[PDB]
Amino acid sequence: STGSATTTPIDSLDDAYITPVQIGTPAQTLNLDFDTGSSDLWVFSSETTASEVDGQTIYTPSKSTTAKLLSGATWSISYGDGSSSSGDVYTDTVSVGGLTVTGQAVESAKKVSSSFTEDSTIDGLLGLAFSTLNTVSPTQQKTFFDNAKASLDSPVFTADLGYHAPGTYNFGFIDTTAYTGSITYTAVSTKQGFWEWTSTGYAVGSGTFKSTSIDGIADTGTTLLYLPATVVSAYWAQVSGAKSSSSVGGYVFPCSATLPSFTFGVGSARIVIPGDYIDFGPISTGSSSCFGGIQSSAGIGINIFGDVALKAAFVVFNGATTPTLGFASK
Ligand SMILES: NCc1ccc(C(F)(F)F)cc1
Ligand SMILES: NCc1ccc(C(F)(F)F)cc1
Repeated sequence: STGSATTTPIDSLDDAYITPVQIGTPAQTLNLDFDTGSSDLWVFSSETTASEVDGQTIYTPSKSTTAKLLSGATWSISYGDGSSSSGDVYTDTVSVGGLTVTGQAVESAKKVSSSFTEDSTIDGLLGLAFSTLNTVSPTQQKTFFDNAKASLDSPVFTADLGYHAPGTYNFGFIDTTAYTGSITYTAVSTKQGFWEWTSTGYAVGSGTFKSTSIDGIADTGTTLLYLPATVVSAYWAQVSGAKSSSSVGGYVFPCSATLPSFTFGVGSARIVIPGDYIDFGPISTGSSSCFGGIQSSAGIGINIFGDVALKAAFVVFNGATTPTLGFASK
């Protein structure tokens, strides 16, 4: 079997991407943020603290004939940006673009942090990292991808994120019409539960390619590109007026500047991020200082190939027994 669903940016900056997901019987359609950096499927629900819901669509397990409370199970998660949420667990039928999984753990949020409440367009998250990161206690639960793996034609899913445009998540097959050239596959380490790979280097604009190993994670749930300080300083040194701002919390640049592209290495292949992808607009309404899409990972502890990098490529998440990551130009 296979599945295919359209993913849509939530705003004009591509801050996140939402994908419609059917939960329950009859179907309750929620727009979820597909997050390859986490492994919990959690949703706003009828159980969420009422003051913490502001425009989201909520899952109502009491109206689903297939919903079963997972007795005694709780969950609590904290994301690298300080966001958090917690609640209890149900099992229910979950379908993505025609691909159906019965008995999927659907984690009902009782408490959500402020950043989720203020994001009215995101009804929840669908984690696509490895199941070892799932926070359900005392019985860890599998991800949607892990539960569907056996019935998929091929144990893969692909991410084709659009630049200011809709994109596609595909489960079970590689669309050979969606990319140009060949797919370059690179080895993945699962030791931390992430889609963790090693980039072979980088280049700034038309500059010389620097062969150097950059260890990082493919994370659709992270907006920006987070790279080591040496690399990020080398990029922003090529933008006139660019500087690191402690008050803003990152590199900013004059909104009138033109940004160079950024190239990162996948094996012997190259993925080029257009400079326009690195522009995230004014730091405040009316400001002439603009926020950069490439930031330092020094404070994070891990390099993150977020949406800024991934939307420049066709990306294959190969969940075979030896998992691999595939990158193609598009
Ligand atoms: N997109 C989920 C996510 C968020 C943060 C991190 C961090 F900060 F731990 F790297 C990993 C994954
Ligand atoms: N990396 C996972 C993640 C995704 C979105 C959000 C937001 F935007 F809702 F705050 C937080 C954390």
